Order: sequence, then structure tokens, then C-alpha cells
Amino acid sequence: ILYGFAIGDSGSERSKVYSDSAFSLGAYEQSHRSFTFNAPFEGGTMSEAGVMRSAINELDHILPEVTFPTVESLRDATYEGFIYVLGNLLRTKRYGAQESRTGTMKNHLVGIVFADGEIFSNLHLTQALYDQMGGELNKPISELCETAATVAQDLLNKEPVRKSELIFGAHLDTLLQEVNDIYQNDAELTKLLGSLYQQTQDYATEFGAL
Amino acid sequence: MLDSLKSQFQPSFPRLASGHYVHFLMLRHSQSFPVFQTDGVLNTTRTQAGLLEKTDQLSRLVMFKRKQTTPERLAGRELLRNLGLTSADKSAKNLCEYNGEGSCKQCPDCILYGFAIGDSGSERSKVYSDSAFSLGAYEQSHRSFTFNAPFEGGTMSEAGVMRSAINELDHILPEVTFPTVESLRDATYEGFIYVLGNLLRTKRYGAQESRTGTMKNHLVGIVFADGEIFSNLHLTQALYDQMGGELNKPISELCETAATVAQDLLNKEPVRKSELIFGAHLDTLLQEVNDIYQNDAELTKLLGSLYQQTQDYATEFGAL
Amino acid sequence: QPIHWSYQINTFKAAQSAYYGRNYGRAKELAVGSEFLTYIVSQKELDLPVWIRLGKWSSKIRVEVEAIAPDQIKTASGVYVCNHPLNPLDCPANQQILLYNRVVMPPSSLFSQSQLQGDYWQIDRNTFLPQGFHYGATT
Amino acid sequence: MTEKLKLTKRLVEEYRRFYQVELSKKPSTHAILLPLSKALEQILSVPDDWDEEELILQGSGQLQAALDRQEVYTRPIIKDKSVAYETRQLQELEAIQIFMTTCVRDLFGEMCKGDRAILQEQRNRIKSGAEFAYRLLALEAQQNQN
Amino acid sequence: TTLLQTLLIRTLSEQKDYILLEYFQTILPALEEHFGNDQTLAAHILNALLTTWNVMQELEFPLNDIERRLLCLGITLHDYIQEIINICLELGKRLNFDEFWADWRDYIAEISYLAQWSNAGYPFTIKERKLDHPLRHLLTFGDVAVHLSSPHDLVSSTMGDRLRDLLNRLGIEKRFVYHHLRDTTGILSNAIHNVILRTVQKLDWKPLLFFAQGVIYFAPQDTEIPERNEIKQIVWQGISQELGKKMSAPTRQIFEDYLDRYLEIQGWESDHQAFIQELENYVSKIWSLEMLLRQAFWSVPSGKFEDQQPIFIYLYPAYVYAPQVVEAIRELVYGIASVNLWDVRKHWVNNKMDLTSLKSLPWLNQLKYTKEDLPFLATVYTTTREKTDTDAWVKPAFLALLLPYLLGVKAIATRSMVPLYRSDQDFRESIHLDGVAGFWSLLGIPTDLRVEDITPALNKLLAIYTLHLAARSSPPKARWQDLPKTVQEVMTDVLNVFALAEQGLRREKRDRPYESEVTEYWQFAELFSQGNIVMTEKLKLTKRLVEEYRRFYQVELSKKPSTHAILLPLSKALEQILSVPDDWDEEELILQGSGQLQAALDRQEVYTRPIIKDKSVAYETRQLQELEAIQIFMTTCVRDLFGEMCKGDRAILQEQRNRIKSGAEFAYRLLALEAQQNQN
Repeated sequence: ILYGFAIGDSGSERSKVYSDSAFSLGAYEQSHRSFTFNAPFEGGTMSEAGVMRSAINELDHILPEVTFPTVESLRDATYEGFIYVLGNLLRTKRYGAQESRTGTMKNHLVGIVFADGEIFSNLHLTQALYDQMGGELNKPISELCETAATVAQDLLNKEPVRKSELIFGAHLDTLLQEVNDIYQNDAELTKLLGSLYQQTQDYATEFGAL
Repeated sequence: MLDSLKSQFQPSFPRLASGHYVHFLMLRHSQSFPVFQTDGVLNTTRTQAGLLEKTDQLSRLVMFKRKQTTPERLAGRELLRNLGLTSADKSAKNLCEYNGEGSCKQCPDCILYGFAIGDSGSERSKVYSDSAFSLGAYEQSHRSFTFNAPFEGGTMSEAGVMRSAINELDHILPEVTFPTVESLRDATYEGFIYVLGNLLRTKRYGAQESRTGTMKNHLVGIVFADGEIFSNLHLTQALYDQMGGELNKPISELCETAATVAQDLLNKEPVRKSELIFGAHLDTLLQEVNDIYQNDAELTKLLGSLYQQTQDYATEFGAL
Repeated sequence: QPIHWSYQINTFKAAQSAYYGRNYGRAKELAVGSEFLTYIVSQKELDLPVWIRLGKWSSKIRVEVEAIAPDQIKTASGVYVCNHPLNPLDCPANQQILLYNRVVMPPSSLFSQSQLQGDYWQIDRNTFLPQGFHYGATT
Repeated sequence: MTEKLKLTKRLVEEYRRFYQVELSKKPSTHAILLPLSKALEQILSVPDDWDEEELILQGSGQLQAALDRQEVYTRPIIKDKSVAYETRQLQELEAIQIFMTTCVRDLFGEMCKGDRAILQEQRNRIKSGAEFAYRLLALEAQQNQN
Repeated sequence: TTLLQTLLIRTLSEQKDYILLEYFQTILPALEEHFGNDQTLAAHILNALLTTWNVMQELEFPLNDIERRLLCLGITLHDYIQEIINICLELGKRLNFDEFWADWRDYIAEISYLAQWSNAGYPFTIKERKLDHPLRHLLTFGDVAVHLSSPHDLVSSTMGDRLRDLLNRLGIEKRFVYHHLRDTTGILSNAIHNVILRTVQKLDWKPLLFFAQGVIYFAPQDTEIPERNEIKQIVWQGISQELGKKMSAPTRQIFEDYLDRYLEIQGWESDHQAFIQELENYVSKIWSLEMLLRQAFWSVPSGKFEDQQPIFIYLYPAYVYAPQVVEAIRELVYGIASVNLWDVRKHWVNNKMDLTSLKSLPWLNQLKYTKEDLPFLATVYTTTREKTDTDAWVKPAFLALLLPYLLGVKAIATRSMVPLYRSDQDFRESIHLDGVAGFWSLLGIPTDLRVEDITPALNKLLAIYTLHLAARSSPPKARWQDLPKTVQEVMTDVLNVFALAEQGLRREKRDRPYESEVTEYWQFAELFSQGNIVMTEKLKLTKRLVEEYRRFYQVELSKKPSTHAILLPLSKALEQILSVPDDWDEEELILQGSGQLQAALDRQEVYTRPIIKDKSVAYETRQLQELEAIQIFMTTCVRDLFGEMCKGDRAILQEQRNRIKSGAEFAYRLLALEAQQNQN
């Protein structure tokens, strides 16, 4: 229901989670490196009968501490549906190719904004944040997250959207703690997502594929 | 600013068309990878590169009238349901559904963007518009990205046999500009604020809006006139020529150039022009209209008044 | 009359506005790379618009227009082949159609070429415009 | 100013001003780049807590006390019989101090960012370019003398 | 033979047309080289010859056999007096007129006059100008007739006055008449046309020109026009007997109105009181019947058909066909081979990439299809047995480029049972391809092509097929499912042509290319680069780069060396540029890299160093030649490879590192092969 379906009989469902391509705050030249990979034979060398092993290529990887600004957006959720989607954003930790070996990331939620419709683009938040620093991007991650909260509030005041609630700063690091208290408790979590299940199943039989 | 423009609009929607056009001049900037497709490829056409009698042809991306008008239209219907001026529930007296026999005959969408039910009624769209063109060439302006879809088990194989999910798709690049004129005929002041609302409030276009297609609509001028002004193509060909094709310039220089080509063109076509909102008169119009769309009370008053004007039109001249 | 034309076949459909969905068509459109030639006839000077809209999608046409001066028209009568299109419903008495080729169309078929007997205007040495046509004159 | 790049020819000509060997002698790489090998050894060997200005007097003294461990045939200042020996030495010690300050500021400080790890990984590459630049300069002198 | 010869020579008689057989036997295969490459001049000239021949055949006394040969040659030269007597001499021997008859240069006074008065010093060969009367009027009949575009183009005075008064001057006594059908629809339009043909043939009308939508006939001057009410019920009986025979081993009511809407035979009575009813009516089951004819007579599936991946190629005429060429296209559409790209590659990599070789392959399976309908809309259709799209499109895309290059026809390739119907300026492109698999859009080849572009397209398409089948294929299973990746790497950077070559070698378990493949894969890189400067520059630079280091380092390929060996100076130029800090200048990088190259050369064995190994010359100058040969190479790598082409960016050089190294290994083998040949 929240992330959609489209294969086979019984129709298709639009994702209520709206997402976008995100951009590195820094330039590609400061933000990646190429590493070489080998694959020797288990005898510990790249030849198996004096025949060489053709297994040496190189792959490019994004460096640590590089930041990707984002707005992901949720349309028409229930409160448990919000806790599920927010749960995914805090509980996920791996992203790229080769998840099995690489690509851990740290998602800092910097704001939650309730609105009648979509706020600024992902490129626009990135270009605003780059301008606010003038490109002096070698700043510790806390100073960078505290700056992102302030550029985001500047941009929200230029958007033609009624903003019902703007959870930032001390209200956000209380809300994140109240959500950590759900996701660390089996009784609260089973109750809350069981309720969502009913809501999503109700939706399925009343309006969706059933 | 807007308080003076209240003088230009009609006081209520007329039966017969009039020749009072308010024209919105915009640059639509791609922000993330839109997909203006039909038939499995990105839409293009061959065009002359710019207005000065060129030998030089250029294949440019085309965003069809459908592909831009519907994202504006559906983002208006959502707002009207948020305000509770229309509803999605079939047992309510203010139901509207987007095209069918159950389409309304009275709500602001049905009167400004039109309907055709059949013998039970029809209405012409008051927002006239054109297919938009890429400022640069297609070959500079797109890229194809692979996409795959494995089993949740991380794997292209299940039961040891490969899943058939791998394919290319063609995507527009994140800064390519589409000059557009949108034009509204015989509108009330509140109809102009609704439609200008859609132009600034909607942000996703083309296919795959769930994952891609974010655009920034930079409005560059408003022009009141006795008839319709230039085409999108003619604005794009003028803008390409004003730059001489040196397209890799920042968005704000491209918006500042788009204002100067617009005024250069408007002087040449024979329609009389009541007003020309550009520069610092536009940037105050945009902030004072953003302040309507951020205020719960004034927007609920203003769009409610649109409702009455349109319900009154429906019973007096429309499909009843 | 089509002077240069090209066609695009592009699909169009109805939208899934609801979160859940369970028609569509192909349009053979005349494309942006195209130019067509027509002629207007009047008893008086006319403020013709430099932009018009046509068809299913209210699609923009640039009209560039020139008045044919009396130094290049001449009036005559006899038998002539009209190389222009013509609408047979608008054909008056004191014109008669001897031979024709047609292009089949709602709301009525046109002639694409015809041989007529009656009065005409030689507006250049290689086109002839039937004189006295008006809307529905056969009807 | 530009001195963050393009150093290598001046670095070699500045020691070629006080130490030489002819390529007609068919010399070793070790005999060609001798001054730079003493300068880079001194920079990398002494404790990493010492900063620039103490290195220059030590590294210059390591190079004056090492060219006097060789034949006057290799010293085109001390070999000029036209000049009184204390004034040969005044020229010698100002050539060494001017080369060796370009090795401590321009090479180590600017071109290698003052980091002994950056200098160490690219020592052999720096040396190689000085051997070739020495040969390139040796092939200029026979051009200007003919 | 070429396919066009092969189809035409079947349509002609065993006897009393042999001079036209000498034309297809000798002039035609030279013609379509010179004039073959909108409309194509080879197809214009072919239709011009045939239309002059078909009027000559009606002429009420036969012109002498000497004049027939000159009619054929003059109509062949006529699109290209002492200032023209030479231009027929120069062109006639290039068009092989000496194989038609060696005597042709004798008649050059007449042959130059027919192709454009004076005697000009060249006295006439012809028995008397009593033969020059019919001859010139024949030659000018075909030339006008083949620039008609529709059956109606005889009714307008604009071209019809001259076509009548020339017939009057020839004394034929036979009038022009037509049938025309304004809606064309798969089998059903072809059936309608051929029932009009068989029905008017009993009135002794004989067809003279064929068009996509109709026919023009020579006919008696005292003839009754067939009555509207008879041909309508006959063509209903016509379609009903063919579907009748299929069933044996509303639909009239909609069809009788469909002919009265879209069919016209010349001279049927009408009033404009009919168009009043057409407006009053304004204030289909037909295409389902046409699909039922495809199920019956093409043997395509009922109800399951998208899962057979059906792609249709529709072969419209260029403008006009002569009676013999529609009969030739009958022999095509019923006799075409199910194409296999495996032998089409083999016959094109052999023959050294000239696509004119493709003309000679056995494309078919003295007419044998005389009971089949004449193809006014000639459609050919593919079936494949793996289930994917790129596999569905590879044969149709090839056929849709190929058939216009063999036959001068116009193609639309589509999944659609309804076509675009072609007409006189819809004809402004030669090919359309409705919705090809994404390998097409990735190659950047247009989905719509004018006639000049078709050989560029066939070259790029076969170059990528013959490169995909080398690596990422297996001998019995072509794996066209991977074609989009083979295209995307070749288009990204042209040195990937050598990266694909090397993949081939590893599959084949072979460590080294054959001497032939070292030029073949270079001609592919030289082919894909043709329109792009930045790729052409990179390919020229990659050859020059090694041609410079080959002045100072040469491992002998006979000793079966490694890639590490072949590339020792390039591997040490790149490894130094990439490893050194990003702050340092180009003009210092050159000295440290030339030092490393000098240090590395001194670690190899002496025989690999061309400048040092010849002890014939003094050591101090051997050293000077080595230092300048190393320096100029190091200057090309740091200036032109790193600085200019790779924009001075280490990321852009690091991604190209391995494609450069593969391209340089193929360049080293090409230079070595070139040296060991040209030293003779």
C-alpha cells in the first residue's frame, strides 16, 4: 500500500512514499576513489597451473563523510503508516551495490514538515546548502546538520504551502527518542504495525485490489 | 500589486469568449530526471535552431500539452479537496471524478480546465497552452540509465533461474530548461489565483512521479493582452538566439535573459497589451501570492469565492 | 494545401488519478516540421491574426500573411484547372465542376485538384482560384 | 605565488651550480643525483618534530662535509683557480645554502606539503626526474658552448 | 546476380525480349552501384527503361533491333553538343555499355542526342531519321510517365496534355484509364486491386503503370467503362470466394459502402448532390475482416498473437512501378528467406566491410508465384522463438534497412497491423521503424531515414552485430538479449571496440588475435568514429602514442609476449601520472616520467631497444636519440593523453586506463603487421 505494486492481474497501486534522486553536496573529484580488486586462486596466487587468472579490475567508491541531502515525502498516511515509513528511514543502514560488504550510511533526519504539497527539490536543498557554506564543506557532521536545519527553514518560507507543523531541533530529537522507544519495545511495535496491517487490509478490500 | 490587478479581471465568468488573455511566461527547469515519454522513447522533434533564418536544424525534447497541463490540473483538484470544497466520497453532495459521466459540472476544475460528458454537458478549457521545447539539443540533454529488479533475497536468480528484469530507460538531465507560455482567457481574479496556484504549487511531471520528475517552475513574467502572444517554440528559438547557443549559464542568468527576450518579442506582435508584469513587479506579485497560499483563512475565502463564481456560472450559463 | 509536412504517431491515454488503477489511442499528428498554404478572399481589409489554433489539442500555427496586390491578380473566365484544394459544398451556380480528384474527410470531402468552367482569378501564372465561392452555396 | 608546482629543473640547476660529473665519464645514477640524495636523506632521517630552518643548516653541513669527501674535478667553484680560496668558500657555502633551502622549503615544504609520508612514497620518482633533468641540462651546455 | 536482377529476369520471356534481358544481364548491376546511392536514380532509370519498353511493345509496327539498343542506352544516360559527346563516352564505359554491345561507341552521335540540333562532325549511324521519329517519342514517354505520383496525375492538364499528344504522335489509338482506392488495408486492398485487374482485363484493358493506391491502363478508345453496380458486387463475390474456400477447406452491407466511399474507376457518374448527403450523414468491422484474411492467408495466430512478437515490414513503391517490377515484388514477398545474421556477418567481414557484398547473398527460397495476388502493399513478417524484444527486433531492423538498399522500395517496420499509407511526399523518408528495442535508440541511429542514410545505417548495424557475435555470443545461440550492453559500451568510448575484441579472445580461450582480426577490429573503430571528432582524435592519438614508443621499445610478437610487455612504456607513463600528487605540473611530470622510462628500459634486455641495439653508431648519439625518443613520447602522454583528451582529470584517465591499454595493444599489433608488410 505505501510503496506500491504493478505486476500481473488485479491492477496497480501508486506509491504513497514519494522519493527523488539525491546529489552529493561536494564535487565528484573531492568525493570518490578507485580501488583495485583481485581474486586469486585459493592456493593464494593469481595463477592456477601457471595459467594466469584474469581477475583484476578496479571499481570506484564514494568516500566516507560525504553527504547527500534529501527530502523523501509521504502522502495520505495514517499515524502508524508514518511510524512505519519513519522506522524504515532510521532502521535502514545499507544502500549501494555490494551491500554484503559496503555502503553503510548514517541517516540524520533534520526535519519533519506537515504541508499541503511538495516543498523544494532535492537539487534545490543541495544548492542552497552549498551556497550557505560557500563550498567550505570540510565541517564536522553536527555543524553540517545544524546548518541544514537553518537552510531548510529559510527555503520553507518561500514555498506556496500551508505548513501545519514543523518538527525541528529540540522537538525533533524528542520525537526521534519517542520513536526509538517504539522500535525497541516488542509489545508497542507489534500493536502499532499490526494496526497498520488492518488499515492497509481495509484499504485493499474497500478501494484497492480486493 | 495584486490589489491594482483586480481591475483587469472579469467580475464573473462570461457565456461567450472575450479576448481578455492573461499570459504566464515561465521557464520550467528540470531538477531530477523527468521522463516525457510516449511509445517507450523520449519525445523529440526537429526544429530550426533559432529565429534568424538558420540553415541549422536541432532535435529538441518536446513536453506535450498533456504532459504539463494534467500535473497542474490534478494538483488543483487535490487542493480543493483539502479545503473541503469538493470530496472523493461517492455519498457526498460535492463529489467530482476526473473525466467520466460522474465528473462534476460546477467545481473550479471543471469550468477552468473543461469537461465533455456528452449530451449531459460540455465546457471548453479556459487555460490555453502549448507543447514545450528543450532550449538545447536532445543529444546534450538526456541520458539512459539501466534498471534491474531482483528477488528480495538480493539475487537475480530464484530456484537457480534468472529473473527477466533488466532494461534501459531514457531520462532528461537535471538542469535542462523548457520555456513555456500558459495563457488564461476571460478569468476572474480568483480564477487567476487558482491557476497561478497550480503553476507554482505543482512540482512533478512526466512518467514515474513517485521516484523522479521534479521540476522548478520559475515564472518570468505575466502579460495582460487583447489576444494571444507568441508560441513556446518562438520563445525557445528567440532565447537560443539571444544566448547564441552558449547554453551552459546559471539558472538565474537564464531567467534574467528570459525576461529581456520576452519584452523584445511582445513589442513585435500586433495584439494590444494592457499590462506587463516583469522584474521587481513580478517578484512582489510572487511573494504576495505565496502569502495567500501559506494562509489558511485567506485561501479558504478566496478559493471559496472561486467556487461560488463557478457554481453560479454552472446554473446561469453552464450545464446546470 | 500541404507544402511541406511530416507525421508523428504518438500515443495518448486517460490518467489514473486514484491511488489504485485497473482508455488509450494513437494519434497520427502533423508535426512541427510542417507548412501549409491557404488563401482568404474578402470584400474589405481584414485584421487577420498572426497566431491561430487548430484541432483536437488546440495546436499553435504561425500565420504569415500577404495581401495580393492588383498588379499581380487578373480576372478571366473559361475552363481552368484549380491546382488548390476546394470544398464542393461552397461551389456556386455560374461555376461547374467538369473533372475532380477528392480527399475523403469529415465533415465533407474536398477536391484536391479540379477542372472547372466559370470565372477565376489568375493570382500567379501557376494558380487559379475559383471566383464567387461562399460557405454552403450548394446547400 | 606559483612555487607549489614546476620545481624540478631549478632544483637540479641549483646543485649543478656547485657539483658536477660529465656523462662522457659514463657515471652512475648515484653519482648524478648525489646532492639531492643527501638532502632528501637528511629531511627524512632527522626527527619529525624538527621544523624547516634547523634542517637547512644541518642538511647543508651534511652536503659540504660530503662534497669535501670527493675530488675537485666534481666542484666547479672550488676548481676555479682564478679566485682566492676563502672567496671560493664564500661562493660554495652560499650555493649550498641556496640549494638546500630550496630542498627544505620548495621541495619538502611546498611540493611535498611538509609531510614525510608524502615525501617518502614519491622519493624515487622525485629522484628520477632530477637524474633526467641533469642529463637534459648537460645536453644544453654542449649546445651553448658550440 | 544481385537480388534485383534475380527477381526481374524471372518476369521476362524465353524469346522476343532478349535485348531487355541483356540490360538486366549487364547494365543493371553496374547501374545500381553508380546511381543506387524521395527517389533513387537507379529505380527511376529502371522504371524509365521498362515504361519505354512497354510502350515500344504496343507500337503498331516494330522499330528495328538496332534502334532498341540505343533506346535502352539513351534512357540510361539521360539524367547526366561536343560538351556532352565526351560525357557519354566517359560514363558509358564505366556503366559497362561495352558488355551490352561493343558497337555502342560508334553510335555516339545518336547516343548523345537521345540523352539530352547539329551534326557536330559526327555523321549518324541510323538507317534513316524515319526511325528517329518513333525512337525519340518512345524515349520521352517513359521519362514523363515515371514522374507521375498518382493515377489521377493523367487527368490534370499539367502533365496529361503532353502524355496524350505524344501518344497521338506515336499513333497508338489507345486511351489512358484508371482505377484508384483511397484507403489501403493489408490483404483486403491487395484483393480489391487484383479483382479490379482481373475484371477490367476481360475488357482488353492492359495495365501500364502501378501505384500504391491504383493502376493506369492503356485501353481501347471505343470501350465501355465498367458500371459501378457490377464491379462492386464482383469484388464482394471476390473476397467472399477466397474466404469461402478457406471456410470450405453485416459484412456485405459495410463493404458495399466502403467501395462507394474509397474506390473510383475513371468516368463513373457523380453529382455534387452526393456531398450534401455526406454532410447530412456527419451531422470498423472492415479491419476485423482484414485481420481474418491475415489469419487465413498469412497463417498468423488467432487470439494469442503478441506472444509470437509479430513485426511487419511494409514495402511501399518509391513512386511508380512498371508492370514487370510489381511482378518482381510478387516473387520477393512469397519467396524471401527467413534471414540468419550468422551468414550475413560472415559474407561482410569477408569482403572487407563493403556493404555492396550484401547484394550477392541468397536472399530467396521463370516466375513460380503467378497465381498469387500482385503486391500493391507488399508486407513481409518475422517470427522468433526466444520470447524477448531485442531478439524480436534484430531481424526486422536489418530487413527494413536492407530491402530499400536492394530494391529502392520504402519500408515501415511496425508491430501494427494498420500501416502508415504512403503517398507522393509521405515518401520524404525511405524507412520508418515504429518503436524498436532500445539498442536502436542507444546507437543513436534515427528511427526515420532518408535514402542517403541507409548505407551508414546498415554499416553501423552490421558493425555492432558482427561485434556482439564475437564476444557475448555462443556459436549456436546469438544471445541478442545482451545487445543493449554491447551498444552502450561502444557508444560510450570507441576504444571499447578493442575491449569487446578481447572478451572474444578470452571466450575463445585464445591469448592473442589473428593477423586478420587486428585490422578487422580497427576498421570497426575507424567506422564508429566517422561522425565524431573527439573519438576520431582519440583513435588517431592512440595509434600515434604507440607509433612514438615503438621508436625506442619493440618486443617481438613471434616470441608470444605479454600485454605487460607490449605496453611497458605506456603502463609506466600512466602509472606515474596517476600515482604522483595532483598539485604537480605537466612540465615536471614529463621529466620524472621520462626518467622512469629511462630507468625501466635499462632493466630490459638490450635486443628490445631499437636505438641502442645498433652498435654501428656512436654511444653519445645513441643516448641522445634514446633521450629524445623517450621525451617526445612522455610529452605526448602528459600533453595529449592526460592534458588534452582526458582534460587533465585523473578520474577521467583512471576510467580510461584499461580501454587505452587494450586499444594500444591492438595498435601495436597493427603497426607491427604494417611494418612487416611495407618493409618489402
